[PDB]
Order: sequence, then structure tokens, then C-alpha cells
Amino acid sequence: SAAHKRYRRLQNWVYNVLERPRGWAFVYHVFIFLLVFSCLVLSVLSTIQEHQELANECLLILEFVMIVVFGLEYIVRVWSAGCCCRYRGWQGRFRFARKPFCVIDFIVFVASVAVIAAGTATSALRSMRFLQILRMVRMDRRGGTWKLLGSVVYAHSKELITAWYIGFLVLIFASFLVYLAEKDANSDFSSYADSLWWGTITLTTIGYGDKTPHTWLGRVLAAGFALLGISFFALPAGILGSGFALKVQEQHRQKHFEKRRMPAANLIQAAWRLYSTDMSRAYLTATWYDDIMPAVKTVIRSIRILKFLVAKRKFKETLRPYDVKDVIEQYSAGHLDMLGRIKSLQTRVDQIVG
Amino acid sequence: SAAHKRYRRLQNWVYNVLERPRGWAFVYHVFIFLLVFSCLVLSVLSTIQEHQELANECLLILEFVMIVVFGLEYIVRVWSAGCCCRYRGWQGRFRFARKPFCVIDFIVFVASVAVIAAGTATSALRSMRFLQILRMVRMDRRGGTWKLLGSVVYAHSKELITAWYIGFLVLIFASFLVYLAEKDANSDFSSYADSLWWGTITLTTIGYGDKTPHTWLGRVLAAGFALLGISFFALPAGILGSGFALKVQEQHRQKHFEKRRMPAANLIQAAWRLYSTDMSRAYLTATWYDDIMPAVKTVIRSIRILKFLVAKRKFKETLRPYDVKDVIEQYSAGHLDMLGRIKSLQTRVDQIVG
Amino acid sequence: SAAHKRYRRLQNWVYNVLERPRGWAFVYHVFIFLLVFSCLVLSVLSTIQEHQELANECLLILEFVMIVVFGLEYIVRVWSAGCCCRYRGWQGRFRFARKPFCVIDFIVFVASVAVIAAGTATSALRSMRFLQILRMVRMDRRGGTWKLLGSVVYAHSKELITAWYIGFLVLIFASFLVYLAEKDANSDFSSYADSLWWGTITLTTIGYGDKTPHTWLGRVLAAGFALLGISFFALPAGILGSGFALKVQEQHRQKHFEKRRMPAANLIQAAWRLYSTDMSRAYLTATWYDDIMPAVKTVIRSIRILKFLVAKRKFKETLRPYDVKDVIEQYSAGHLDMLGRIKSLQTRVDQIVG
Amino acid sequence: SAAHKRYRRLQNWVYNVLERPRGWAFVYHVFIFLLVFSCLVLSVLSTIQEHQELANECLLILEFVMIVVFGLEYIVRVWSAGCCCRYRGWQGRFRFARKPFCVIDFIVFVASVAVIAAGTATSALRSMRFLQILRMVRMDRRGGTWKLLGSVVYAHSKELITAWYIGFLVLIFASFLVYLAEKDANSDFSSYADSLWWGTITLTTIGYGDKTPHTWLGRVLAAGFALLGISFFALPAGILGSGFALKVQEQHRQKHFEKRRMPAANLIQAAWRLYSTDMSRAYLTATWYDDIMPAVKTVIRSIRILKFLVAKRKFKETLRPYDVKDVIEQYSAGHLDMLGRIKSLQTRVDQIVG
Amino acid sequence: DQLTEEQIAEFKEAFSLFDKDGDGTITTKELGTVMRSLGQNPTEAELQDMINEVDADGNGTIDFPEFLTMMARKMKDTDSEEEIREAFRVFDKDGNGYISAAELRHVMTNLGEKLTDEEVDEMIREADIDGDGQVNYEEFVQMMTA
Amino acid sequence: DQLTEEQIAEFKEAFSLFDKDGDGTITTKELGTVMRSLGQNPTEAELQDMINEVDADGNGTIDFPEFLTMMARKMKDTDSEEEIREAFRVFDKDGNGYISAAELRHVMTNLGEKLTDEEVDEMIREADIDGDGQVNYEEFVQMMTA
Amino acid sequence: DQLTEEQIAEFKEAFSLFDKDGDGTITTKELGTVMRSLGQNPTEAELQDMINEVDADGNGTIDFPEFLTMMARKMKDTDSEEEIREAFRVFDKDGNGYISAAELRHVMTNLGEKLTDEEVDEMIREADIDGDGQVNYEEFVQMMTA
Amino acid sequence: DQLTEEQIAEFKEAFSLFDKDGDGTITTKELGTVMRSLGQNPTEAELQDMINEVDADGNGTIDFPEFLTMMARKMKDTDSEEEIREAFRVFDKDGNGYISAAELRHVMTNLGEKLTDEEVDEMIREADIDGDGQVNYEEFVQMMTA
Ligand SMILES: [K+]
Ligand SMILES: [K+]
Ligand SMILES: [K+]
Ligand SMILES: [K+]
Repeated sequence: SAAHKRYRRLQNWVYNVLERPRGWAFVYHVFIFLLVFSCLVLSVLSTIQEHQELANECLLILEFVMIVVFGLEYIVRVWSAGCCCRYRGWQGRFRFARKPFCVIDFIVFVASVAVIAAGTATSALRSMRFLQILRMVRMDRRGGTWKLLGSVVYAHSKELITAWYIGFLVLIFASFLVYLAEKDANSDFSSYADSLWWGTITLTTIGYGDKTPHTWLGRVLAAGFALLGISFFALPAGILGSGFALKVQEQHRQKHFEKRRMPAANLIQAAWRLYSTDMSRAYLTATWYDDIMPAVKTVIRSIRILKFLVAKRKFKETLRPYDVKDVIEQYSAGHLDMLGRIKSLQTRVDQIVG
Repeated sequence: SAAHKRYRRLQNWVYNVLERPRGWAFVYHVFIFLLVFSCLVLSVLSTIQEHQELANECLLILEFVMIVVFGLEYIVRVWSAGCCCRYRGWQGRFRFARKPFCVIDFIVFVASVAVIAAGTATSALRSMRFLQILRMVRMDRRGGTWKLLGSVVYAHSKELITAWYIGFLVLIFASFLVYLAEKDANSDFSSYADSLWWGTITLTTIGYGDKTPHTWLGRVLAAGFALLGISFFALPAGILGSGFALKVQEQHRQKHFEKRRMPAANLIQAAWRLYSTDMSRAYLTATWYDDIMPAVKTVIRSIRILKFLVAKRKFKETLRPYDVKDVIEQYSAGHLDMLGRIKSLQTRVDQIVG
Repeated sequence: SAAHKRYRRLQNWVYNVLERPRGWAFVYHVFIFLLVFSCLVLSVLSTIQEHQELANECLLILEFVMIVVFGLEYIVRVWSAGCCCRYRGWQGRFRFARKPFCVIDFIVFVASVAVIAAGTATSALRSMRFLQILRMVRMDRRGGTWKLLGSVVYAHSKELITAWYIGFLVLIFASFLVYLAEKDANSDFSSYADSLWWGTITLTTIGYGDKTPHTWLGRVLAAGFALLGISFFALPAGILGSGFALKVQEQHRQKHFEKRRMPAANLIQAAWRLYSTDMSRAYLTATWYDDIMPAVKTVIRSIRILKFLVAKRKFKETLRPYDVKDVIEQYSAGHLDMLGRIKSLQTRVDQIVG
Repeated sequence: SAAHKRYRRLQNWVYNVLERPRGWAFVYHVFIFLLVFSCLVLSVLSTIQEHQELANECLLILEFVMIVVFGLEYIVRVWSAGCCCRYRGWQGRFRFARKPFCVIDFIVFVASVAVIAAGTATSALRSMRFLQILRMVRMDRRGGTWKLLGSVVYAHSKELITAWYIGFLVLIFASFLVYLAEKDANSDFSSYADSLWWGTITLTTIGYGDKTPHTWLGRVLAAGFALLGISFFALPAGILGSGFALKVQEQHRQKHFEKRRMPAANLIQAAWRLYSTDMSRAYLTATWYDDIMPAVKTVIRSIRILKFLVAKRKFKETLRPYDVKDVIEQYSAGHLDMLGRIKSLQTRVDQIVG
Repeated sequence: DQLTEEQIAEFKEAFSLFDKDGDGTITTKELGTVMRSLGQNPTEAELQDMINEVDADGNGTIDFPEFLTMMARKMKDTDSEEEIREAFRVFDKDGNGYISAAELRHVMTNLGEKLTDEEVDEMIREADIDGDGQVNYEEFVQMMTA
Repeated sequence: DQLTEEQIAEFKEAFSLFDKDGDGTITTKELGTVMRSLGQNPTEAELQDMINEVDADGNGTIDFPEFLTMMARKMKDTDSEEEIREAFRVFDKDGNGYISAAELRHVMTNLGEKLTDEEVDEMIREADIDGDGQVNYEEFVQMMTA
Repeated sequence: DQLTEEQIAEFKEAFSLFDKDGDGTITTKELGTVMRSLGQNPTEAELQDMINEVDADGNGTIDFPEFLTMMARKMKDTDSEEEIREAFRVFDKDGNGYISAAELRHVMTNLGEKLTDEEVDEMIREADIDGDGQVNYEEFVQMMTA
Repeated sequence: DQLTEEQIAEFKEAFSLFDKDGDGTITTKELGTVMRSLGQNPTEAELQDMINEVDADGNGTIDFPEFLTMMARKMKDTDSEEEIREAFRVFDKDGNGYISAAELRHVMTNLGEKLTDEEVDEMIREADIDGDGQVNYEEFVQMMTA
């Protein structure tokens, strides 16, 4: 079974580079990215009239190459997914193909294929081009980016709401005050909506320059209100950046602790000991050959099941973080044990000599 | 009393969703927000001449809907506020309506109603529209946003003052130096005030483009001074963002400690024990039936009052934070108790054997 | 001496509000600030031709008020400075007036006075107006702002140098690449200096708009290089802001420790005990009346001097910060003392019973 | 040998100021920087037609001065490098000149010299001017800046990828939505590529102003999407700045520990003791004069080698950081030793009295 | 509930059981002696804490004006009502002013100076428990502050 | 693998060895007594943990329905398969679902409740080891969960 | 206050009480012996700290030049005036250079090497207390540094 | 310095003093026994550390190939030269490759396994001290690595 085993190792290597990349395997996915992003750029350059022809001729070849590459990749992935015990046989392959991103990949591939086939309403054939960024969306596994962003945003809700609220009030007030000063002299500030547009464009520091104050009172007001409100309009980015960095540091800290350890190792042992109750040579003796008192071995198995369940729980718990008050707890345990030891000395001295 | 009790539970649910929302109840207030903000937008679009007619016709219906909604909400809130013991009866309702935000709500509602009634000086009727953002102001409970911002600003006063001071000096110097180089060649820099306007607009990185240096000496000076001063003009946002994030992290750690606990639980017990001195079956016996020696029960009550007062204090104290020097304090207590234990052994050995 | 003592208390109140303000006293200096800054603004508005007349007439009255206020303030400060023992008598007043900011104040006052007197080369009389910001410079006590900024900048030198270096390289490269693409089509990019000006104005996100890329290759290059380099041009502000906030947090934690305490209290005691060696009633007895054996009292004084010097050192040391390894040190001391106690028990058991 | 020793001290001073500067020696390299950077500026000003002549005449003299300075510096450095034992003799000098930055310096010097000599295709002679920034590149020792930046970027990969991904999605969506609203009314938004250019220039807050929305629907969409996405486009700078500052604080912390100490001191001692086995007067006695039992001294040396190897290891380990769990470890050691001490008392009491 | 003169005399008679010597003060000796006669066993530090709650002079004694103030006030003050209500709110995560009968029972018998079963039975009987089994503790606080 | 009635009766007979009094419950006394008769020496805290894993009533006992559920289920549930597989993954740094025979041997005999040499020899014999010496532990987990 | 030769001889006679052997040095033995004869009880670590304050040679002794310098200087130096004034400022929160008589009394008798009542009574008598009860401690520092 | 066969035989004769039984290995028993015969008193943990530095098999022994390698190498390797030079640099704050004779003397006799006065006297004599009193320790390191 050397050839079958080498084939299984090759299957596992392909599955690992395709589904769970680490280290060097990334050089594959990066390539795929450079194949998709480039394509997208060309489609944008196809919207310009002066550059439409060249963009179309380049896009044809690029998309044919992309079709071939992604069809081959889908086939190789569906084949290599068989290495896991969950997906084996044609039923296991069908079960693997039932995942949402896999059927999305199939949909996108067959849609692009049928589109180019019908090419042989081309406006719709060009509008179907935007479906390609889904091949970068699939890179985000279970939406980790959205979950990280949502967690950090929810942890800092009060600060963000405060910043946005104060900034909105400052914007309204500054727009009104500049409008009052610029209305008759400057035609840029015809209405209050014009002043609000100027104020928002100024306060985010975009500064288009289509609307500017011309009077000196308006300029002094704008300078003061900009000094006041630009800091409020830039606060959320700083808050979120500091939050992200603090979260990274706090996660890098816990890595050094390595607290979970021992529980995972003990769980495998309790599981093996339970399993071996029903197949070990330790039970294949005349003594154990069950006919007269079956319950004895059943009772021994029941005890191993209870210990297995204790080990599974202790193992699941290890994942949970632990406080820095453990040192106080060890002193409490250590002091109590020692104080009880001096008592046991005291009682024995009082027993013998009295 | 099942129906009265179900009615009281409904009252409490309404009061909780209206005054102390948590979890899903927010989906109500969000709606109110989307009802107010939208209205505000329309009023702004009523200041434009080309879009005035449509904005008015839309605003009429939107404001009628808003009137009905907020009148119903005021009535339901004033009714449901009766669940608390403080507000009960018509006197309790009047006491509830005496809060400042409640009378502000009444004022805004009746003002909008009377305005639309008089509509049936419309410039003033349109200017009264800005009173609607108070219904978002009321969402800030006791001005928590202003207090948080003020606390964090006051904690970092020195850094902010330093940044603003150095930035102001750099601005004055750069404006003067660019003015000297651009005066004769460029008509944008006619006076020193023009140069100061250019310098502020450049240093906050707004960059309108109405004033730019044309000579190469002015451009080199502007590049150098921008490199120098743009960092100073952006410092307050970073300082305040890092301060907010550090405050949030330092608040999360305190929650994990859960130090206050035990004191709140003991306070209820001392209060119940004191209260039950005057109604417990424990005192409804021939023995306690007070006629011959009343002081005995009074003395027992006086002791329970003193213990209640000790428990109330310990309970109030729990709110105060505690230092990380407690571990040293427990070692000091533990060592001292153990060292005293070895002394008590030593004295007894020296007593018996000598 | 009740009136002299009340007068001394008034002197001390004035000196405290003028030189060492705290709490409410700031409402004075703020006023002075609003008196100076306003004046400065008016002088700027005197540089505009259309607003020169009004600015001059307003500035005359404002500067007369300012002259009177600051002359009165100088007199009151020089008088109230007598409360301290260092400055007393006319010699002490002269010693107080020898400080650099005091003579700067005198110079500025007499210069403005003589200028307005000669007003009764007015270009120089208007150019002397910029000397007024020194009255805000004097508010920075011993240049605390410059020292704080320098400390925090020096602590982060490597990061700032890295950011500036990488940003400079990216700027040079992007300017060259955009210049190559825009030279023949766009007249904004006539030379490489033009491209460098465009590149710096783009990369700090000032965006004047006087120079923009017109070709699509230049636009793609500009978008990519902006995405790459704008983060580098904004790094110093974030670095310095996070550094300032971390410094503030680290200074807030030290205050909570309150470690210095006991040393300051003991120093006053050792100083009083030493001083009282030469005046206490404890030494005014027939026994101490020095004639037969003078050295005995001298030896007693020599011991108090040595203890005073020990207390002064321990007092100066308290200012120095302490590490978090003290807990290990107390365990080492506690364990060693206890282990020595069990040895002393062991030796006595072995002595008596053997 | 006093003169040779003074000469060696001068050599060491020159080598220290040139290769390993610290403290005041920096005032040298700063000068070199001001000599190179200035030159670079002039070359840029040589690209302008109006300022070409003056720039050339200034650059000639500046580059001659620079040639002389850097040739003298190369000679002095190659000479002073002889102070180290590694480089001594002409072979040692050749070995010192084999380092990559040294041969780069030689290349740059001889290239500029030969260029100016051939000056006595001048376009290439002017294009060789950009080789001067390598004399600032050489200041970065082994690329510490790139390594620091890469470390901090790699530690925060997830956050940066999340920010860039969400920002890209928001950019695509906002560009599409503004394009749909501005296509027919505004000629700035002719195609979707135009809208993408506007969107990127807006979202980084560069704000050129060449493209702006003219309709009010486009303006409302732009305001909302700017509020949403500007924070995402500014996140990486804040993340990296907070990371850098936290790294600086965490490195400044470990400096206070001074844990490595004792190991370095013991290593020198074990090395001296091993070395002295073969030359100490302690072994130059009739007793040690080796002829009858050589192995005894060899065995003594073998023991010193083993101890030297233990000391070298303990010394190398000190560089590695240590956890904060040491306090738990000392309590474990302290408790165990004390619990064993009470057992030894208990056994002796039970032995004598029983 | 104006404090009457007969009520003052009954407080005086209780005060005199502590201060049997007629010195006008209650120290830890007098307080702790009466308490232990009833079978209580406070510690010295508990007797100091109790006296310190009402000793404004800070000299470690309770005088009759301080004793009378404590006895007249009991828990009727607004500080007591607020703090007791804050203690219940520690155990009200919903924030609706309710606590379960079973949750009240757990906290009363498992934390702090635990109530006996009979004590906690009387406490749950006295609160007008709803049919669900939920207790409105803010009206429970007003009954103890009335 | 529907639980049959004869299988239930065999579980009942084992359950009755613990609950010899016929009270329908297993406490720490009954559990620990049977265990020590076989030469095991659990602690009291270990006997409480074991009972607590299956005691839904929380009164410190195991009744027959809880006993039968544990015996019928063994390790066949999906929670057991996942957690055991997660434990192996702690020691799979590559993330490829493999662990070396020698690394498995080190972990089994050096961590936790160490396996004896003979125990670990039987465990490595039972895993279909590859020729390299690498063990696919996810198929090892399915053999223990079957 | 030029140090005169008779003042030097009186310092020498005190120095010779410590150094009775004529060795020209004071160690912890000589210093501590004279101190305990007067009924003081310094520890060894306190005797080492005292000698270390004036021992420039670092060999654990005081010689006559070091002794004479300490005796001539007392507290008159500017370092002493500044540090003593800094110690008072620890207890001056207002920053006005004042401290209450009652606050000075609390700190002197409750912190550190507490002053006795009679010591602190003499100290408050010696400060020219104002009618309010506030002490200007900076003129108190100059009287001890004069 | 090619290792010759006579040099190998002299190492073998030293190795056989430890391994007197001819088993080809040195354990803590053999190593520590020879050491204590010379009047040394290593601890068991020090004997384990010493053997562990050269025990590649990890079985707690030194065999002759490991012994010969250690003896042939001494301190001549580049790792030894670098680490010894790094140890001196700990005490070179200037970074100029110099250390004062008096500073070397303080570190050698006051830290670690302190040198005796005579040991440190021989060490300072052996370094070619400059007239100032400064030692170039990098040439001191090459003399010990030659
Ligand atoms: K702009
Ligand atoms: K612009
Ligand atoms: K900007
Ligand atoms: K801008």
C-alpha cells in the first residue's frame, strides 16, 4: 500500500495548500489575487471611450486564461478534498460541494462560461464582469474582517457616538455662522444648504475649493471653527487604531501564558483508556472470559466513561482565559496548608507531654 | 388581582422600553432618530429655490406624522411612568412631568402644533423648524457625552496646550517667511493677513488652492514648514483618541475584578433583620409581650441599627476602586499570624520542659 | 500685630494669584490672554488697506487700556512679592526684579509707552506691535512645553526617523514616475521640480489642485503611490499622540502609589530635634549648665546631625521611582526570617532533649 | 611605548567617532548629512530652466568640496580601522575594505571623480548626481529601519488587511452610487473610471477639486460615504503609530529589570580560571612538575572546561526575556522547602519521644 | 413622625442599660458587654466599627444625642432607601426593577451573613410576590423605609 | 444502534452494584466504595467531579436514567469527536492533520496521567501508522468515536 | 561665621570621646558605644547609614576632617534649607506656603518618628503662629537654617 | 593545531580516571567522585548541568568522543570568543572597547564567583595595561582564545 499512501500524502498536500494555507502556500493565493485584480482594472478601462478597443482585446485573452485556471482549480480542489474522512466517495464529494462558497464558485464559473459562449445584449455580458471580486470575497474565511471590525466598534461605541455628536453640532453651528457672514457678499453661499456643503467639505479637510469665504469676518470664523472641529472629525480613526493595536498587544500577551496545555493531553489519554476497555489484550484472558458476572467489566467501563467526561470538560474550560489573582489563591492554599501543619504539630506535642 | 398585576407588568415593560432601554428596545429609539434626522434634511432642502416646492409638500405630511407620533409617545410615557412608586396618582404624574426634558418635549410639541395651526409671517413658521434636533439632544442622558469629553480633555491639558502653542508659533513664522518671498511676484500674497490665511489653510491640510506660492524659494519654504508643522496641527486628535482607548481598556479591567459583590448582599440582610425586629413571629410570644422591661427589645433593636449602618457604609465603599498592593497586605497578615503561631509553640515548649 | 498680619495675608493672596495660580485664580490669567490675543488680531486687521482706519482707532484705545492694566499689574506684583522671606526690603525687591521675565516685562511696558509717546517713522511704531505675544510666552513657566515635547520626541527618535526616511524615498520615486508619464501631455509637469512640488503637495494630502495628472497612466500611478505614501506622511502625528497619552497614563498610575510619604514627615522631625538641642527647656537645667564637660552635649548634638543627614537623604530618595519586584523582596525577607525561626526551635529542642 | 600607546588611543578615538558614534560624535555625521542633502537640493534646482546657470556654478564648487571631504574621510577611516585586532596589517586593511558599504563608498567616490574628470554626454554626467543619497543610505546600519517597520507591520497584519479591505469595498460602492447620480448632469463623471478617480481622491481627503458633485443627491451621497469611509482610509496610520509607541514602552520596561547581569561577570571568571590552568604560578612548583602522572592536571583542566561551558550557556540565555510567573515559582520553592522543614521537625520529635 | 418626649424617655432607658455607670457615654466595653449577655459574640474590631458609625466626636464613644439620632432615624432616611435599592440593583441584570423569588432566595442564603431558611421564608412571604415568581424590590425597599 | 431492552437490563445490573441498597441513586459513597474495592484510590473531590458530570438534578447523585444515558452514549456523540480532535490539533503545528509517532509517544508518556510503555505501545499499534512514522489522528478519532 | 580655632578644639574634644583609642577614626563600634552609654539603642544598619553619610573614603569610618565639616555645617547649607522646605510643601496642598497648626500637630505626632506631646508643644510655641492658626513654614525653615 | 594521536592518548588517560570501570561513559557519580577527591564540592544539579553541556545522546553521560571534542576545543572556538567579548561589553558603557583596571578589579572580586585578590592580581598583570589604567579587553579575549 505504498503507492496508495503516497497518493494520499499528495492529496493532503494539495488540500492543505488550497484550503488551509500557511507559510509559503500563500504565494499561490497571491497569484490568484494578481489574476483577479488585474482583470478588474481592465474592465474599468473598458468604460473609457478612447481606450475601449484595446481593453476589450486584452480582456478576452485574460478572461479565457482565467476561465481555464479557475475550472482546473475547482476540479483539483473537489478531488483533493477527499483526503478528509468526512468527504469520501461520491457522496462525500457531493457533501463537500454543498458548502456555500463552493456553489458560489461553481455559479460564477458557469456564468462566465455561458456568457462568453453567448458572446460567440452584450451590455449585460459586460455588466456580468463585476462578479469577479467574489473570488476575493471568498478569501475572507467566515467573514473574520467584519467580525473583528464589529467587535472593536462595539467595544468603543460611547466614544464614537460622542465624537460624531459633538462634530455634528459644531458643523451645524459653524455653517450657520459662516452663512450669516457670507450671504450678501459671496454668491457661493446662496442658501443654508450651500453653507452646509461648504462646512462638511471643510471640516473633513477635503477642501475642494469650489466654495470659499471671501470676507474677513467669514475667514476668521472659518479659521476658529476649523481649529475647533477638525479634531472632532478625525477622532474615530485614532480611537479605532489605538483600539486595534491594544487588542493585538493583549492577544500577543496571552500567547506567552500557554495555560490550556495539560487538559488536551489528558483528554486523549482518558479517551484511549476508555476505548481500550473493549479491545485491549488486558481483557483477553480466561479470567475476563463475562459469562458468570458480566457487571464487573461493565462497572469498570462506567468509571472510565465518567473520567472521560471529566477530562473533556477540563479540556473545554482551558480555552477560557484566567485572571492574575491566582497568586493570591496559591498563597491562600499554601498558608492554610502550613497553618494546619503547625496545628498538627501543636496537638501531638500536647498529646505526648501535655 | 391577576388583571391588575398583568396591567402593572405591561406598564413596567412600556416604562422600561421608553426610559431605560437595553438590548432590543433600541430599535424603537433608532426609528425615532430616523424620523427626526430625515425631517431635518428636508428642511435644508427647502432652502434651495429649485427644490422648495417639493420639499414643502413632503415636509407637511412628514411633520403631521411626526406630530401624531410624538403626541402619542408623550401620552404613553406619562401614563407608563406610574409604575414607579415615586410617581403615582395625579400628584405623582405632575411630579413626573416636572422634569426639564419632559417640559421641553411638551413645549416643542405644543409649539409645532400651534405653528401649523397658525399656518392654516411664515418665515418664522419655517425658522421654528430647527427646534427638532432637541429630540436628539434629549437622547443624551444628563449630558454624558460632554462629561466624558471634558474629563478626557482635562486629563490631557498640558499636551494639548503644548501642541497648540508650538503649532501657533510655527504658523506665524512660516506665514511671515513665505510672505517675504512671495510679496512682489505673487498677487495672492498682497498683505500679511493673506499670508496668514494661506498658512492656516495649508497647515491644517485643507488646501483650498485659492492661494499658492509661485516662486521656487516660496515653494521650498512651504514644503519644509509643512513637513514641520502638519504633525503639530494633527497632534490633538491622536492624543485624544489614544486617551479614549486607554480609558476604555482601563474600564474593562475593573469589570473583570468584580470586587464590590459581598457588601451589597450583606446590606439587604442587615436591613431585613432590622425591619423584622418589629414584625417577626420571633417576637410574637408571651415572653416578648414589653410591659415589664421594654428596654430589652429596644436595646436589641439599637444593636441591629448599628450593624445596619456598618453594612451600608461597607456597601458604599465597594464602589471605590482598590490598588494592586493587596497581595503585599495579605502576605504581611499571613506572615504575622504564622510568626505569632511559632512564638506560641516556642512559649509552650519553654513552659513544659523549660 | 493683627493689622500687620492681615496685611501679610493679603500680600500672600495676591502673590499666590499672580505667580502660582491654581483653581479659580486662572480666571485672571485667561482674562489677560483675551486682552492680548484680541490686540494681536486687530494689528493683523491693520495690514489690510480697506480696514486700516477702523483698526487703528480701535487699537489706540485697546493699547491705552492695555498699558494701564499691565503697569498696574507690574506694580502690584513687585509689591506683593515681598511676602516671601527671600525678597524683603528694597534690596529684596531689587532681587525680585532681577529675574529675566520681570525685566522683559519692564522692557515691553516701557517700550510700548515710549512708542506711543513718540507717536504724539510710524512704520517702526507699528512693527513694535508684535512684541505683545511675549506676554503669552511668559505664561510658559521655564519652558515646560518645549521640554515635554523634546522628551517625547527624543524617546521616539528611531520611529520618526524611519517614517521620514521611507516617506522621502517614496516621494522621490513617485514624483519621478509621474513626471515620466506626464511630461509631454501635461504642461503642469514641465520639469522634475514641478513634479516634486506636485508630489509633496499630494502626499501630505494638501491637494491645492494647481497641478494634476491628466493622462490615465499618471492617474493610476498617482492613486497607487498615494495609497502607499499617505500613511507614511501621517505616521509622526499618530506616534507622538500615542506617546503623549501613554506618558499621561504612566504618570497618573505613579500618583496613586503615594510612595514618598513617611520620609518628608521624618525629615522635619529630625530637623526640629537637631534645632532644639540648642534652645530646648530640656537643656536649661542646673545639670546642663557645660562648664566642666562641654563635650557631652557636643557629642549629643553630633549624633542628631548624623541622624538629620540620614533623614534628608531618605527624603530626597523617595522622589525616585520604585520597581514591582518589591513583592519578591518581601517574600525573600519573610521566608528567610521564618526559616531562621524554625532553625532556632530546632536548636533548642536538640539542646534540651538531644 | 608611550608614544605608540598614545597613537593607538588616537586611532581608537577616530574609529569610535567614525563607526560607532554616541553622544557628541553625532555632530560629525549631522554635518555630513547637511553636506549631502544640500547638494541634492541644488541638483533639483538644476532641472529648472530659469535657475539652471546659478545651480550649475554652485554645484561645481559644492561637489569639489564634497569630493575632497569624502576622499579624506575614506582614507582616515581605512587607516583608523586598524585599532581592532581583526584588521591589522595590509591584509587586515584589505579585509576591512571588503565590506559592502566600504566598496560602495569607493565606487561612488571614484565614479564622481571620473565623471568630473571627463567633464574637463553631459546628460549622463548630470544623471549620475542621484548616487549621492547612498551616503545617507549607509547611515542605516544593517537596515534597522526596514526591519523595525517590517516587524511592526507583520505583528498587525490582520488589522491592516481588514482596514484596507473594508475601505476598498466602501470606495467601490460610493464611486458607483455617485456615478449613477452625476452621469447626465455633470461632465466630470463621464465614465466609471472618472468616478473611481474622484472617489479615491475624496476618500484619502486629498481633495484636488478637479471633480466635484454638482447635484444635491450626489452631494448627500458623497457626504454620507465620506463620513463612512474616511475613518477606514486613515486607520493604518493610527494602528501603526500605537503599535510603535507600545513597542517603545515595552522595551523601556525591560531596561529597568536589568536581569542579565551576574551571568556576564561569571563567564569572564570561568574563562580566566580555565586560561590560567596553563600559565598560573599556582602550577609552577616542583609538585606540579607532569612527568609521573600527567592525567591529574588534565582532569583538573577538563573540569574547568565543563564549568566554562556552563557559564557560557547561562550567559547567552540572559539575553532571552523572562515571564512574570517567577513570583509563583519562588512561592512554590519557598513553600516546598518550609513544608519539608516542618516534616524534619515532626520526624525528630517522633524519633526521640515517640 | 415628630419625635415625642415619651419616645425620648424610652430611648434614654435603653441607653442607660449600656451606660450603667451614668457616665453619659457608651464605649466598646459597655456595648460589647450588653451584646455578649444576650449571647452575641462581636469582635473588638466589630464593636469599634459600630461605635464609629455614630461617633462624631471621634473619641470612641456614643453619647445620648448620637444614640437618640440613630434610634429616631432607623432606616427612614433617603440615603438608606437609595443604598438598599442600589444593593438590589446589583442583582437585577434586566434593569426592570425585578428579581426572581428563587434568585432572591439564593443570594440571601448563600452570600454574606446568610439568612437561615426560616428567615428567608419570612422575607419572601412579606414581599407581595407576583404569580410568575418575580419580586418588585423597589416597593420592598419602601416597606423597610417607612 | 438503537438501545435494546436487554442492553438496558445489563446497565441496570451494573447500576445495582453501585446502589446496593436499592435507593435508585449513586452518591460519592457508593461510587467510591466500588472503585476502591477494585484497588482505585479517587479523592473525594474527584468523586464529586465525576458525579457532577451527569447529575442534572444537582443534588450530588446519579440516578438510573442519567446512568443509562452515559452508558449508551460512551464517546459516540459529536461533542466528543470534536473535542478529542481539538486535543490532537494542539500538538499539530503544521495544521495538516498529522502527528509523528514519536511525538505522540512523547506526549502520551510525559504529560498528564501518563500512559505506561505498554499502554502507549498498544495505542501506536492500533493507529495505522504510515511508513514515514506519521499518524493521521482524525481517523484515529473516528475509531474511538464509532 | 568663620570657623575659629577654639571651635575646632571643642569639636576635637567631642571627636575624642568617640575615638578614645586615638586612632583618628570613628567606626560603628565607637559611635554605637557612646550612643548606647547615653541610653540610645541604634541598630547596626542605623550606625552604618549614619557613618556612610559623611564617609567619603567609603571605608566605614569617620575621620576628624569629615567630623569637623559636619559639625561646622549643621543645617546651615542651602541643600538643607531646600529639602526641609520641600518636606513641608508635601503637606501644603494650597501651595500658599502655609500649614495649619492642627495639621502640623497631626503630622508631627502621628507619622514617622513621632514627636511627643511636649516636643510638639515646644515646636508650635516656637513658630510665630498667626491668629487664625496657620503657620508660615518657610520662615520656620529659615529659623532652623540660620 | 591538528589533533595528534599522542594528544588523543593523553585525553584517553584522563578520561579513564573518571571512568575507572572501563564502561566508556562518565556519569555524575564518576565526575563528582573525582572532583570531591580533589576537595571540590559540586552539587548534584551542578554535576548534571556540566554533563548536559556535552551530552548529545541526552542520556546523562559523557562518552570519549564528546570528552575528546571538549578537550581539543577548549575556548578556541568562535562562539567562545564572541560570548566572552560580549560579557566584557556589558561593562563597557563608552563602547570604545576599553575597561578601567579598577573597574575590572571591582567586577572580578565583587560579582559572581568572585576572584580572590591573588587571582585578580594575576589577571591584571597579564593584560598589557595602558599607562592611564585602561584595559583593551578585545585583545585580552584573543589571548584566552588562541
Ligand atoms: K484640497
Ligand atoms: K483643492
Ligand atoms: K487632508
Ligand atoms: K485636502
